[PDB]
Formats: sequence, C-alpha cells, structure tokens
Amino acid sequence: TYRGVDLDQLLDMSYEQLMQLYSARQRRRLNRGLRRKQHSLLKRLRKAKKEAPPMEKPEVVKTHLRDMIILPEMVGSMVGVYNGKTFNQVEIKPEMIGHYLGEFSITYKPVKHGRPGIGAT
Amino acid sequence: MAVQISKKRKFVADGIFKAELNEFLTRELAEDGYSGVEVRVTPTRTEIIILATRTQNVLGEKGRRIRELTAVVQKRFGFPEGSVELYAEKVATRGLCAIAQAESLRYKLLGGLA
Amino acid sequence: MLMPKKNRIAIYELLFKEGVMVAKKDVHMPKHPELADKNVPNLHVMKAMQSLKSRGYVKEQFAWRHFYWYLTNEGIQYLRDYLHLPPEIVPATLRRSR
Amino acid sequence: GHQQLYWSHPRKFGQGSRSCRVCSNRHGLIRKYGLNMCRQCFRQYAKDIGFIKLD
Amino acid sequence: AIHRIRITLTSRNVKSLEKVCADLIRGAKEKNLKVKGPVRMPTKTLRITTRKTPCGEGSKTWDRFQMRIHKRLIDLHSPSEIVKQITSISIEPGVEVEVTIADA
Amino acid sequence: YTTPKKNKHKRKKVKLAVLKYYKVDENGKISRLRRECPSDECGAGVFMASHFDRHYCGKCCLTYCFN
RNA sequence: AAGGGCACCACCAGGAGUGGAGCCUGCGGCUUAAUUUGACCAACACGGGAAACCUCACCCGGCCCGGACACGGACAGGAUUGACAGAUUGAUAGCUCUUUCUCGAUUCCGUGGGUGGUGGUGCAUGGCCGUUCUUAGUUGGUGGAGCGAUUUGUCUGGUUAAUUCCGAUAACGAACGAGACUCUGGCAUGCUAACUAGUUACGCGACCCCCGAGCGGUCGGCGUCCCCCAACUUCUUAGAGGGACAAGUGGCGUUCAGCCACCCGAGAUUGAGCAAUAACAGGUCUGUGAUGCCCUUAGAUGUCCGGGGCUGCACGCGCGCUACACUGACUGGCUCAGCGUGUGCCUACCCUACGCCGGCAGGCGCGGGUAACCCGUUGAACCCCAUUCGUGAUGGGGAUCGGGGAUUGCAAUUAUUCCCCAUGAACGAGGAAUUCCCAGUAAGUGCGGGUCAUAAGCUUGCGUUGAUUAAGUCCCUGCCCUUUGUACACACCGCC
Ligand SMILES: [Mg+2]
Repeated sequence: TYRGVDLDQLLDMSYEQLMQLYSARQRRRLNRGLRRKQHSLLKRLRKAKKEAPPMEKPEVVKTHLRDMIILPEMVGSMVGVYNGKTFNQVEIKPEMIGHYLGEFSITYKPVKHGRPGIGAT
Repeated sequence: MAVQISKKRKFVADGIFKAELNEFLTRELAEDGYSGVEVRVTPTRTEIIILATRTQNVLGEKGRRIRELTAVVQKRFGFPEGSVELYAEKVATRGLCAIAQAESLRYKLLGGLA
Repeated sequence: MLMPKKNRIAIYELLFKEGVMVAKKDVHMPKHPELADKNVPNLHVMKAMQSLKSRGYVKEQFAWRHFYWYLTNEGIQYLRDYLHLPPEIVPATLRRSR
Repeated sequence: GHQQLYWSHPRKFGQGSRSCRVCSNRHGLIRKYGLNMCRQCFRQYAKDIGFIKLD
Repeated sequence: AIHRIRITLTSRNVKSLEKVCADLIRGAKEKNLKVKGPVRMPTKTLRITTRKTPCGEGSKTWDRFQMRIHKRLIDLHSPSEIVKQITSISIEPGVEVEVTIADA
Repeated sequence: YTTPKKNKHKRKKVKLAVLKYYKVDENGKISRLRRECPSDECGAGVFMASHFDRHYCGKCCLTYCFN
C-alpha cells in the first residue's frame, strides 16, 4: 500500500497519473524524459519476469545504473545493482516504490574502529 | 549592439589577441631575431608590425614567408580577407633589445659556445 | 588513419591551394571549420597533417592550442603528383599576379 | 568504441566543459570577462593583455 | 545633409585620448563645425586579484591587476553634412573609435 | 595486475575467397540469387544478406524480415 | 656578555577574541577495493581544492589507436572497415560468438622507430613563488694597512623610519637598496565640458491650505539638444592644472643636521605597489606543446565510457560560523551605501524591470540593458521608532530527525540548493594556553566578485555604525650596529 491504493492498481497505473502519487523528486524525474537505458532495463525485467517459472522467483539481472526509481511493475524482481565493485541482488518489496535502486546497494562496508596508530599524539 | 560585445570584453579580447600573436611570433620567429610585434587597428583593416633584426631572413623567397604568416594569421583569427597586413620593421640599436639579445645568447649557447 | 580518400584529397587540395593551413587542437571536434561541407572530423585532418610532417613535406608550429602547418618545397612536387597537376599551378604564396 | 560511446558523455556545462585557453588545464581558470585562462597563464601574460599593477 | 552624429573615443591610457580629443576638435573648429563639449564617462576599472604563488604553498600573497578603461563622447553637429565633410581619422594604435548617428 | 579474465580475443574475419553468389546458365541468363537493396543509398548494384530469417543491406542497413 | 637603537607577525594598557557547546572545512589517525596526491613561523577555508558525471590523477569492468615514418610479408581472384538480427554484455560497446551483407588500398602483421602520460624524480632542473627580510643593509674601482685570509672606505659623536643627513675622517670617487617613484584619499563655488549626470529658473499640471495668503507647500509628475526650443556646473563625471615645503612663529639643538609646541591651513605621518647583495637542497615535474633522466606504451600508467570514491568515523588538531540572551528575541512602521557585475570563437550558460498565477520556495507572458541610457535613484543590513515577551535552557539556540513542495541537470541517493510544517540538543560567557590591533582602526553590520548548469559558513574587495586603551619599553619574543669571547663553521637544533 503506497498511497492507499493496492499493488494491482499500481500495476496498471500509468506514468502521468502516477506522478501525482510520487513525491516531488520522483515526479520531477518522471516529468523529465526517460532515456533509453531505463527503457532497456524495463524491457529486460519484463522479459525475465515473463520467462520466470511459476511460483518461482526470476533469474537475476545486473546493472550499473542505480538512479533508476522503483516502479510497482518491478515488484518481486531480481536486479543486480553495482556497488562500485560487485552487483548486489536485491528484492523489490511492495513498499520500495519511492526509492532509488542505489539506496539498497551500500557503497561501503561499515566501519569497525581498530586501535588508532601514530596519529593524534 | 547585440552582435558586438561590451567595451570590457572587447579590451579583454584585444589583449588576448595581442598576447597570442606575440607568443606565436616568438615561437615561430625565434631564430630570425624577433624583437616585438606592434598592431595598428582600424575598423577598415588592421596593420601588424613585426620588429626583428633579420628582416631579410623573415621575408622568404620573394616574400614567400611573410605571405605564409599573413595567411596563417588570416585563417587563424578569421579576419576578412585582405584586412590585415604584415610589415617587418628592422630594429634600431639591436644591442638595446632585451628579447633580441636573449635570443642571440640562447642561439649561442645552443650552438655550444662557452 | 582509416580516413577515406574523399577527405584526404580534399585536405590535400586545400593545403595546396594556399601554402599553409590552420588547425585547432581538439580531437573531439566533429568538424574542422573551413571546408565545412566536406564533413571532415578534426582528428582526421590532424593525423593527415602529422603524417605529412613525418614524411617531411610540411613543418608544424605549435602555439597555445593551434597548429600552423607550413608546406615545404618537398611538399610541392608531392602535392603535384598526388593531385595529378602539372608544374604550372602553384599554391597562392608561390606566385601572385606574375 | 564507435561514435555512440566515444564522446557520448555530456559536457555541455561544468568544469569538464572548460579548459585553459593557453595550457589546456582545467584548474584555476578565470571566467571573469570571458578570459577562459588558467591562473598561472594569467600571471604569465597579464602584462601582454595589459592588466598591470597599481596597488 | 542635416546630420547629427555621435563619436566615442576610448582606450586604456589618458594621454592618447586627450591628444585625440584635442586634435579632432581643433580640426573641427578650423573646419567650422560647432562641437558638443567633450564628455568623459566614468572610468572603467577592471580589478582582478590573484594569488602570487603558482603553487599555493607560501604566505598567501594575492596580486591584484587593474585595467583602467577611459572613454570620451564628443558629438559633431553641423547645419551642413558631416561625413562627406570630415573623413580623416588621425588614429594611433591602441585607441578605439566608433562613429554613430542620432538615429542610432 | 593479474587480470581475472583471460586476454580478450579480437574478432578474426572469415577470410572469404571469391564471392560467386550469382549464377547464369544455358549460354548465360542472369539470376540474382541475392535480394537487392531497394534504397538509392544502397543502389541497384549491391546485393542484400541472405540470413536464415532476415535480409541485410550492407549500406542501407535495411532488414527485410520474413516469418 | 656589555653598550646603543627598534617592532602590537613583541610587550606594556586595553579591546575584540580562539581554546569551553553545536555545526562547516582541511589535516592526522581508523576503516575501505578506492578513501588519489603535495604541503607538517614560512603546512592544516592552502594547492585559488565550495568532487553527483567531467573534474580525477584512486577502485571496480568494458571500448578504440588517436602506435607517425621506414622496410619486409599480405594482397582488388581482395590489405582490410563498418553493420541488421539472436545470444553475450550494465550498455542498441559488430566488444565476442552463429549468421551473412557491405568499404576498398585509406587499412593488417612483424621488425626498428614513434608518441602520449595529473607516471617517478622540486634532492637533476627553468620559470614563478615564499622565507631569511621589509629590517637597512650591500658592493665595485683607485688609494692606505696586512705575507695573507681580510680590512679602510662601509665611522667617535649627534640626527633620522632609514650607513637618512650633519660632521669628523687613509681615504677619494661612486652604485644599488632606502629615499625618490606611480596609484590611491583628502581642498579646490578656479578652467574645460557635459540629454548615457545633473543643478537652478520657468511653464504645464496633480493634491493640501484655500479663512486668504498663492513668489504658500510637495512631486523621483511632465517639457524647455525634440534643435532654436531657458541659463549654469554647486552637486555628479574626468582631464588639465593647483595645493604642503618643516613654509611661518616660539623653544631645544655644535645653533649644522634636525626635534617639540603653536598659528594659518583640507591636509603639518592617506594607504598600497615596486622594492638591494647573498642564499634556503623551503613549494610547485598535478599549469603548460617548460624540461633532463628513468618507467609504461596495446590486457596502456595514453585515452573513452558506466559505477563507486575523493564526504566514508572509537578520536586529536586549525582556520571559521552560529550562539549562550532584556544592550535581547519576535511583530509591524520609519529609514540611509559604495565597490563591482551582467548575454560568451570554441561555450549550450547573462543581469533583470513590469503583469498574472501560487502562501513560500517557483512558474507563466511582455519588455530593457553588450550598459553613467536597463536592472537601478542598486528603497542593504546594522541602526531608529512602537508591540509582545520577562530571567526560565524561555519567544534564546537551531544541531539531529520525519513528511511534503519547488529549481539545475542526463542523473539530486551517501540527502546539490531553496521552501512549509514538525524537534528544540549542547550551550548559563569557556582551564592550561594563545591570535590580532592605535582611527574611520578593532568590532557589529550587511553587499559585490572569484569558484557557479546548482550554489558560500571560504576568500578578494566594498560600504554602514563605530569605540576603549597608548604616544612608551626591552621585561617576554626577536630585529639592526659597535665592542667582546669561542674549542661553533652542516654554523648552539653546534661541539663535547
Ligand atoms: Mg519563539
């Protein structure tokens, strides 16, 4: 439930009437022109999802681009977001719509502070 | 007007043009005893005056080299054709020209003199 | 340079029409400005002139961001027998009104 | 690569859109009065352009 | 045309502008056109301040540069024609001249 | 260094001999066994490709697709 | 060690402060695949260094030669190049493969040889730059002394900011530095000029008084260079000029250099720039088609593209900003600037009036300005006048954090920035220590430019308000000269 509407209505919710439901930044993002990279990724997920086996999750697809906003039509996909080193698979939950792909592939590993060295004498 | 830039940018472009021309003539007329360049500008046409010790050397065969450099500056800054003239002026008292004496010394040292 | 003939001869005849030619150093320039309709990327003309310099027919002066190629006397006959043009047509700097 | 990726990356603005009009460097340029010159090159040529020191 | 023209003179220095503004108007008086008085616009002062070091290491010395641009406006107005009458420019290098008309 | 992948193999051309993909018989009767690219930029001179499911024009890059 | 002089990068007396809290930024360290790298008074809001791409030099993958030229193989019965589709790929990179079309001498391979490099070397270097050192010092010729290293000149004394000058004088004659110089600011009712600045006068007007003034008052309302159809430069502009010289007086002084007080004067010390010899293994090969040498050069340290990173955090440090409140905060009203910018060769990207929409952040049309014509008479802030508050972590404080809305772009997430509504955290004036500074100065206070497609807590300048303290010293840190002592000379961070 993204804005009170259910997921299935979000599947057939076209871009122009969905931009109202999106926040300001996403609405500006859809208002500006989608490029061929986004469309190619969408086609790849559509092909994989349709060729996905029943009751079974699809195969993984990788991508460098992480500025892709999540569409409800991608819920439940296997996408590989690059972290600068590797492509990290991530589930698309039905609550991740207003989120970037890169928000879930962390670019650094967390810091566990060891003993400081010669510095800060 | 809209096509012509303001006074400030005009003076800036003039200075840039002068500096680029001087630097190019330095890098090109190094051995010909280059001393300095003087540009006289009119809206009808501009005049470029080059100060050098060896005027007979900077002028090519029947003025070939001076024609060459005139065509170079013509095609470079995109003047209208025949709106720029290249005059070579033989300097007086070449011992006083710091640039010319510096170039003669550099030529001497590259020659291998003590 | 995989550059074709259609621009090789065009650049060569431009170089022979007048004793010099002016080129700015930008390999990503889509087009060298003069002969604008010939559709010649700047990289092709730069490397053609560089090859000619390597074979010594032209010498090169480098200012801030430009090339000022000066055709040589050894370039005269080479342009002549590459353009199939008799030794009576000269570049502009050679003869004038005589 | 081919024509579709060798120079496809946009540089219609920004620091990578500009270079020193003399030394082709991208640092310390002076875009005031459309100068488009590196700082060090401006020091080199300021006499030639005519910017002199008074104070 | 009956012509009323505007002439502006500008350069970097003051002496050359002064001698041009003097010799032109003297020639006009000798050539009996009444002359609008010489008008000096406020001086343009292009100020550019830059660190002296080309390295950034040191005591932070900033060098400042000035280009004083001076410009003068003198109008030639005569009952007779002007441009066919006065044609000579007498212009040294370094000073810019631009001649406009009243309609311009 | 020590790249994890092996050094990338550049494509090697098939090194074709004489083309000879058009035949005449009975003292000579022309038979274009290749599709002709219809465009002016391709011209009536060149032939098109004879791929198993489409036809490619070398210059016009038109693809005539048949099901 | 003595003698003498001198400096808010020293002090004295003061002021504002930092260090105490939060935040911004750069170092260090930690962590990482990468957190690129230089720099340790004279590094640490520095590299004009406010990184989404680029930048970028770092990490992770994928392209091409943009390897000239020579020779030899290869070849029009084809050197070789591109490309539809399918996989494959992040990629609609014909990058690779299946598949066949197409270019034709441009190109392929090998051997030499290029070339490129933000690759290494600032301890090979040039250039510039900082520092010694903005103190006053420094050198030649000839002559004197000395075997000579050197010395004299270049100094007893006085005086200066000043080896500045007077003087003595084995020195004489010079030279640079300083001074001088240029700009800057201060007075010029003196000159010149002014429709891209105006002033004054007049006439149109509008409104208040009209009891009655009426040559009453305001107008940033309109006209009088619209060409005969007012004058003038006080204001504004910027040129020529002038003006200050210790000039006069009194006093001190060898009565020389000169110093103090006083008159008249705008000013009786306006600030900057430039700036000597010799140097530092101080910095920059990441400015350069500045460069020696060395490294790499096709699986590229070249170069392109995609993504990440340069922000990453147990902590330390520096330059800053916000603040700790009533000398205040909020709400309203009144009211005054100057610097300087504004539409682009590449280069797309200007400053903006007015009108409408929306509450704000913005958007929608009409213009102006390539500029003393337009923004703009730059209606700035602080300040001033009234309101509420009332000594509380309170209406101070706005860090953290949520939701939403706008602009730039191809892309705003690890939030670009702006805006609305929420949160009011430390902080009650800051240890040991320490920065800066003598008049339009510190401080408050805003505003321009630089970086900018988006932009300033930075910086360069600008203006507004505007002080206390002091006219001295070597006590601390040092600087310069003479004498002195040395076992130092890489020079007391010495030597032993
Ligand atoms: Mg409150």
